[PDB]
Amino acid sequence: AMSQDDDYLYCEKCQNFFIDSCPNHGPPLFVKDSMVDRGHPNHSVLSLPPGLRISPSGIPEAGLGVWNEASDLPVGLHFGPYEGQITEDEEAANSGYSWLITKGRNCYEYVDGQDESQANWMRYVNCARDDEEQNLVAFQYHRKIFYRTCRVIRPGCELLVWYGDEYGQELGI
Amino acid sequence: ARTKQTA
Ligand SMILES: Nc1ncnc2c1ncn2[C@@H]1O[C@H](CSCC[C@H](N)C(=O)O)[C@@H](O)[C@H]1O
Ligand SMILES: [Zn+2]
Repeated sequence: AMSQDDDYLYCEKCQNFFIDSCPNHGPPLFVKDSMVDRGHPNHSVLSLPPGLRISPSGIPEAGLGVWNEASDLPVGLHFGPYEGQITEDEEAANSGYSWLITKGRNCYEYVDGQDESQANWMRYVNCARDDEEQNLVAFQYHRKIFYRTCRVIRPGCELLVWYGDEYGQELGI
Repeated sequence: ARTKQTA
């Protein structure tokens, strides 16, 4: 099903899956991470795109988060890939910084962003607790994870993504 | 169980 296929992107506005472009809205804008030498100790922070900022989360006791600063982020903006250490080790399942990547056919990997020198800024994106504060949707594409904006994000708003139902229960949501 | 998962 196009719904479940890695090769396809999805247009929020149209509900269309496509390979290159939505026929109505054109190709999606992927925002690049900033350049940082591989393995840099502050790699995850320094990889942050211009216009955003890592600062304490607005969620109580949630540590750091990612805020939008420069200007309105439109719907359908794409971020990623989520970087980290790829592994099947199940202690990665518990870092709290891992996304499951489905390789299809009851087999999977983890991309673990726990190590800041290996991860990118997306490790700092916190979990939405309600659909009203969620402005990012995580999804798998080309065997990797990306976040796309599912509403307009104004300056001064925290970016917030949904972690999946299992981790959400763990967070008390 | 702190594993982020897609739909
Ligand atoms: N909705 C929420 N409520 C409470 N804590 C949250 C949260 N979303 C994310 N967190 C916190 O962030 C962790 C996921 S990693 C996200 C980055 C983290 N806040 C940091 O400072 O590096 C979770 O283990 C949890 O401690
Ligand atoms: Zn469209």
